[PDB]
Amino acid sequence: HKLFPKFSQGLAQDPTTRRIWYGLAMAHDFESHDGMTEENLYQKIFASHFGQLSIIFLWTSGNLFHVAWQGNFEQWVTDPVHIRPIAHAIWDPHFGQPAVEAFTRGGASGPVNISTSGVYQWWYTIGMRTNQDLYVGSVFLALVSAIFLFAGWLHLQPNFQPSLSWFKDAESRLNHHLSGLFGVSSLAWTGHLVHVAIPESRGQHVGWDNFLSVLPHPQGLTPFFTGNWAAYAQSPDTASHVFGTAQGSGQAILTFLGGFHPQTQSLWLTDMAHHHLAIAVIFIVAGHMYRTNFGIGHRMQAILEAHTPPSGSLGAGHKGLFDTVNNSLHFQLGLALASVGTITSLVAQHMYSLPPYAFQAIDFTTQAALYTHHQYIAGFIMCGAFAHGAIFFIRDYDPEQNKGNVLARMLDHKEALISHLSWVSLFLGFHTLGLYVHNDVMQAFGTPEKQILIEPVFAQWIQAAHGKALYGFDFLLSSKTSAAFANGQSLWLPGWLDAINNNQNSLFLTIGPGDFLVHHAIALGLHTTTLILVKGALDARGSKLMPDKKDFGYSFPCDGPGRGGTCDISAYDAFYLAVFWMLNTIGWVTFYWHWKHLTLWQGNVAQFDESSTYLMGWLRDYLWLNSSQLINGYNPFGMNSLSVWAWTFLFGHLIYATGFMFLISWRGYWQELIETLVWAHEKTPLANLVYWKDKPVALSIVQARLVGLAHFSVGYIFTYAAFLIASTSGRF
Amino acid sequence: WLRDFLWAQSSQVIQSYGSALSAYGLIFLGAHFVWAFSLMFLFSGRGYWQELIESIVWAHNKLKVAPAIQPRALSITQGRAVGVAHYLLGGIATTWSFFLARIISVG
Amino acid sequence: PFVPPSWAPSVFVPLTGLVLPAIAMATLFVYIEKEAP
Amino acid sequence: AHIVKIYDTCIGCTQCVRACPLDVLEMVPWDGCKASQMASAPRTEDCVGCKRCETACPTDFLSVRVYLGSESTRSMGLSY
Amino acid sequence: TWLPGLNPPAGDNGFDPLGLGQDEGRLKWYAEAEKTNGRWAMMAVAGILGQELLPAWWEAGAKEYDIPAQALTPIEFIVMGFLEIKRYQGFNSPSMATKEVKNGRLAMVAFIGFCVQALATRTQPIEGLTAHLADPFGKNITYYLTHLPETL
Amino acid sequence: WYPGATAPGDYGFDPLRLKWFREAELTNGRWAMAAVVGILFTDEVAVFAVLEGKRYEIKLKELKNGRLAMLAFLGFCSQAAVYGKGPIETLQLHLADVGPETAVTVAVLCVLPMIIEAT
Amino acid sequence: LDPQIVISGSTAAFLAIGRFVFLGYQRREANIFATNDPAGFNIIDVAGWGALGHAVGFAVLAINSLQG
Ligand code: CLA
Ligand code: CLA
Ligand code: CLA
Ligand SMILES: CC1=C(/C=C/C(C)=C/C=C/C(C)=C/C=C/C=C(C)/C=C/C=C(C)/C=C/C2=C(C)CCCC2(C)C)C(C)(C)CCC1
Ligand SMILES: CC1=C(/C=C/C(C)=C/C=C/C(C)=C/C=C/C=C(C)/C=C/C=C(C)/C=C/C2=C(C)CCCC2(C)C)C(C)(C)CCC1
Ligand SMILES: CC1=C(C/C=C(\C)CCC[C@H](C)CCC[C@H](C)CCCC(C)C)C(=O)c2ccccc2C1=O
Repeated sequence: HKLFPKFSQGLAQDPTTRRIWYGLAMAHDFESHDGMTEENLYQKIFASHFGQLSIIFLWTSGNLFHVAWQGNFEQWVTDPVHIRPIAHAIWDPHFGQPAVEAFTRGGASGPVNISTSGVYQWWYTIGMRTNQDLYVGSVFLALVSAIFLFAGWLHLQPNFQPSLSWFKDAESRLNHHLSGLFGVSSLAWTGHLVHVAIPESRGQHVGWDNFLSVLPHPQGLTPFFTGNWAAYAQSPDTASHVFGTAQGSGQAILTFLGGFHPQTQSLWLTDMAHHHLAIAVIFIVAGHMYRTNFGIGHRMQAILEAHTPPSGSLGAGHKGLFDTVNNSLHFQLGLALASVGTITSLVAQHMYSLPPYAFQAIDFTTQAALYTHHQYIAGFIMCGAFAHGAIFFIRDYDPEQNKGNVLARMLDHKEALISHLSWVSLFLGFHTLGLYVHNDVMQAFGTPEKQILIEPVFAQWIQAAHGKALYGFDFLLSSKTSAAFANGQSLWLPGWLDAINNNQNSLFLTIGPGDFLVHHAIALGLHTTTLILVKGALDARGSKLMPDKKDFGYSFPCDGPGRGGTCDISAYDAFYLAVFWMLNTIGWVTFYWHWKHLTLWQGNVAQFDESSTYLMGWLRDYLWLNSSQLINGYNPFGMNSLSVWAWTFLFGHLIYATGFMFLISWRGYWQELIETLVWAHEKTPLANLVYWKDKPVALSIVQARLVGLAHFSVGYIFTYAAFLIASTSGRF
Repeated sequence: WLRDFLWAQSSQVIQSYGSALSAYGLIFLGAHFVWAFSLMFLFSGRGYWQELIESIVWAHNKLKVAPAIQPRALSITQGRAVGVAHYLLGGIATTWSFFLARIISVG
Repeated sequence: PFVPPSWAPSVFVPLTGLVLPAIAMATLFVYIEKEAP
Repeated sequence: AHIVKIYDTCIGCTQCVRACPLDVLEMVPWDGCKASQMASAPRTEDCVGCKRCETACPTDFLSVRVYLGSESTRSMGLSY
Repeated sequence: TWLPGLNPPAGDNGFDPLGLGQDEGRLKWYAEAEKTNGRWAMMAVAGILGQELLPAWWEAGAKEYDIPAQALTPIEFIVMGFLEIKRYQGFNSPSMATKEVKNGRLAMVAFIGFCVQALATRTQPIEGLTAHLADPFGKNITYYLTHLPETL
Repeated sequence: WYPGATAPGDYGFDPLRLKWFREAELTNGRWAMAAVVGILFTDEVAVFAVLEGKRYEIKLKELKNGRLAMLAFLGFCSQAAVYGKGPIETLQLHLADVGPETAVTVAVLCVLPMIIEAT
Repeated sequence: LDPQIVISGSTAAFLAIGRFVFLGYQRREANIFATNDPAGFNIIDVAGWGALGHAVGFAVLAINSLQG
């Protein structure tokens, strides 16, 4: 038979074109290759991890190199308010002279792309000032990428392959990753901030030439070893400091001020230094918890066996969970993906509201692009967390090792779980859609004073607790006679109060009944996606329609038309149905984010507060209104710089629509069509001298679902990316 | 077609609120909704829905309200039929509202 | 000593646009269709 | 080849055998049920995996099970 | 026994508090590695003490040179590659062996002393020695870490 | 070809992993020897197709000088495209009194004979 | 302030308290390799309890430097 794929002779003996696709698709599923043991599994995963690291550092070195060669960084740092950040130059021989003139914007020789990734703001805040610095960084990270690719090749070699005991050592890996990978890395970044990034913002160049002969503070290490640590908070940066120069500067390296730098509208470098120093100490201290080869330390299996409550209300508690987290990679992968997805949501929510980098939040397209980019990344990672949890249930879960613990008791009350998730999804859907349709009927019949406008009094109460004097609750940070106010008032509250009472930033935006309705729609999307994903995880072992679902695996097509027909019965198919709800939910949160920020940036937040309460106001004042300059990117009168985003907008609509073909139409139609094509080719003279090596067949059911979801998702992403970038950049 | 036909001529339907043509805006939105609602039936399959109904049936059994006529997910062919019917109704009614609002306001 | 010359996109963009995809697709096609002994 | 298994809950009703469109199953002598018959799958190399047998089986749960496996030219139902 | 009571597990003084030498051939590799790190450290300490007596050792690379230091690295890599390759493809009294091992250990500690000491005091090491001899009580490590601004 | 190297004008150098390749090595070497002689001594369709078809339809020093001339022709193209001068002018600037890549390449190359021994 | 007095007293207090009252509880919960001490209070016990001593001492010095 054939050689490809080498990991599966069952696929290598396939005479069809299914072999190529299934070799492409089952390549990185190492647990199901021929002759795979457990040590070999962990070793190939370790090498693949090194490959991922090398690709990430090559990606970063490429961003640095293309900025350093084809951008305007050294010209951008002189006036970062009026100059657009260039990503990379364009060489497209399919262009015409109007397109070359249109994408030749300025100040550049030829056609360029204008970056919306925030890298100029990030690099300028961390201390880059010249192009050479970016060249040195690019060469350094390319060398680091080569070292990690070499280290993957090296740790594949038989004198360097680690044993199974090295991979299954959890206490040593948590101590080294908490203390070293979190704590020492955060401490070294604090060192970079204090030694380089703060004096570069003071106007003093501290490169590799003079970082040993320039004092970070006029009394170096004498307060640090005397204990007089408040001597590094004395004389901070003045509220009339021009960033990157020496006018209005100070001497402090570690403050705690709160709020924002006044010019850049961004977090203080001294506060970020103090922040990374404090969390560095906390992670280094937390990295001495677990028992390595030194007698002291905690034993995780002992902790888990101890935390079982009395009265049997959790049964056996956490008994036997160490041997099920340790032995399963899908449990660990689902935990890692759940944490990293929630942290990516945290990154987006905290970076729009608390912008860190200098002259971020004045680049509105950068704000919108970074928020939307980490929100969609977070949604995909959360869906993958639940997917690999269902894979954990099918492949790795041993019930006799878990007889009575929390993981078995979840499978015991799975019906109560899915029932109450079904209830909250139905409730939020009926009442959110009913309130929007009610208000639409009121807006249609000319009576806006009848529409149900519930005030978000709970979140307004929370904003008043945070120190916002708009809603008049006046308690705990908004009342001047409070203990929390009076205790934090001397040191960090005077900046936080000014920044939260400024209504010209994203720090705790003013909310109203539209914000109520959209947060309810967000809860609907979250609960519903959680319903499909939890149902797919807990019905993965089997259901009453199919008791032996664990015997077919994770991703099987169906179980046939018997028993009333069983389509999309698998846990993979439940994931597949939940990717749609993920895309819907992130589309809701980013429509909401983008329209509330466009109405903040234009100046009329009254437009959002009036039109946000009804879906015709949505469709008219956001989607119809902000796509006026997008679709005029090219026309029969000419073109301009938005023509690439108009073309990509139509491109995304097309890929979405092409995905609907695989989504709606299914296999046997196409199999009959391909059989008539096979007849036509084998009967056509002077073309039947050419014959296929792989027998052409229609795409399988699971592959069809994957290809349709892939086209659907890529078109969704490209359509909203083109609309968001083009509307924000064309109107600002 | 996207700009000079759909986008340009959709002005009348999207700004029909507060007048006699407001019903065409309501049926524009409603038709968009029904069209989208069809995609759940067209893109999904009855195995998932049968298992979901199993969980819900459990919840009803817990409160002694499970019906004697047993809740079943729609058949494969009925899922397809419901799908295509809501798809057609949605799309056709959308173009209906667009057309009528447009031509009545500019006629 | 870092800046690549002014003619560099005119070679590198059609190289990785046409030549390396042609070589890569031909090589992967011959690797796919290869018989096992 | 697809993995077809017969389980001891079989009551020898022959419904699976007369439902298979490929002559894969057959009835053998047995003593475990009143019919003194059991199904058997001696020719699973020609099985396509249509699951008509599973649709035809009356027992709850199934006494015949089809586990879709590695594809060949016979299991894909190709005439070319 | 580096601190008494602890027997050596399997210049031997029973000093492996991390367990780095629990494998036999691996430990033989670390023995050769200790030998060559100590040899380069002994040559480095003799270099710093010689150059100083008969520009500091940290500012030594940047004065002016014949090529200059742009294209001297590949000559270094070729010559050291031949020497190193010869050493790896190759790879008398035990009193002299233990003196060689302990001398390399003390030279490694002395060289990290040169690096940290010079980086914290900005003095040549014989000036650090004459400073600690002219003032024992005072001009110590406490003085140059609490009075760092004076040295800069 | 190196001290300690093992085998998988041959010298056992095959890091990437035959008779067509040997014939291709010989003809790239012959045309590179003719081209190097032409570049050192510097300072039609159907007949060529017939000669090539007759050549297709059809001892250590030859490929030794061939490998040396292939490296020489790479040298001509490289230090002409980088230096902008001919071979005599680059030799004269070399005598009588891409750098990172050259240095990085040499060190990396040496790291390379070492690595094979390690593995 | 008196940094030597504060750091030395805090380290002495934490080492004495882990040496005398928490040693038996640490030996109960845990259930280099040989010391002269009659309680088995080894180098790693010294490192942990002196680490707590230095940490609490520098925390007290920093709070007193802030004057809070
Ligand atoms: C999976 C796809 C994905 C992609 C394409 C991006 C893309 C981006 N991210 Mg996002 N991000 C993601 C997922 C992703 N992210 C996830 C999953 C998280 C949660 C973990 C984040 C959290 C995050 C934050 C907090 C930030 C970004 C930023 C960015 C932007 C800058 C590029 C960059 O990251 O530099 C490449 C980064 C590196 C190569 C590593 C940086 C250095 C690391 C952290 C430490 C190095 C330690 C050092 C080696 C130790 C030396 C020790 C010493 C003793 C020797 C870029 C748009 C930044 C931004 O928005 O700027 C405007 C930004 O601030 N991302
Ligand atoms: C920490 C990161 C991580 C790691 C190490 C893994 C590892 C794994 N995953 Mg998991 N997973 C993850 C995150 C991760 N995953 C995320 C973020 C998601 C959500 C998307 C998932 C959802 C998921 C599912 C549903 C499944 C896996 C499976 C697997 C296993 C096999 C992978 C494989 O063979 O597919 C090979 C990969 C492909 C064939 C990729 C195809 C390309 C995709 C469809 C995207 C196409 C878009 C395209 C690139 C855009 C082009 C645009 C154009 C204009 C240029 C492997 C254990 C599988 C498994 O365990 O089977 C039992 C499986 O079914 N993962
Ligand atoms: C606009 C399109 C749309 C709408 C409204 C819905 C609505 C719903 N989806 Mg669906 N879904 C969709 C598209 C849509 N989906 C798409 C594109 C996919 C990808 C295949 C899915 C895949 C999917 C999955 C996997 C799941 C859902 C679920 C749900 C329900 C979640 C609970 C809820 O909020 O119900 C609120 C109820 C509604 C929104 C329906 C409105 C009720 C009407 C207005 C009442 C009658 C009005 C009027 C009298 C009608 C008269 C007409 C006459 C001819 C009879 C909800 C009914 C979940 C579910 O079913 O949980 C129980 C679930 O698990 N959906
Ligand atoms: C299926 C499955 C899985 C998965 C799962 C998942 C995916 C999950 C997720 C999860 C999640 C995702 C969760 C979340 C959570 C969260 C939380 C729990 C939070 C909390 C918070 C808090 C508690 C806070 C508080 C506060 C506030 C609010 C304010 C103030 C400050 C503070 C801090 C106080 C696994 C793998 C296991 C396996 C089995 C199967
Ligand atoms: C023998 C004996 C004795 C004596 C004893 C002694 C005297 C002891 C001492 C001991 C000691 C004296 C110890 C110490 C220890 C210490 C340590 C171990 C430390 C650590 C530290 C740390 C860990 C730190 C850290 C840090 C840093 C670095 C920075 C900042 C932050 C912090 C603070 C965190 C007596 C007479 C009683 C009795 C008899 C016997
Ligand atoms: C939602 C959905 C279901 C679930 C929908 C079902 C089971 C039908 C629900 C219709 C109504 C709501 C149930 C019947 C209502 C009764 C008449 C009860 C009386 C109600 C009073 C108000 C009169 C499927 O069964 C299905 C099958 C195949 C492909 C796609 C899908 C699919 O998308």
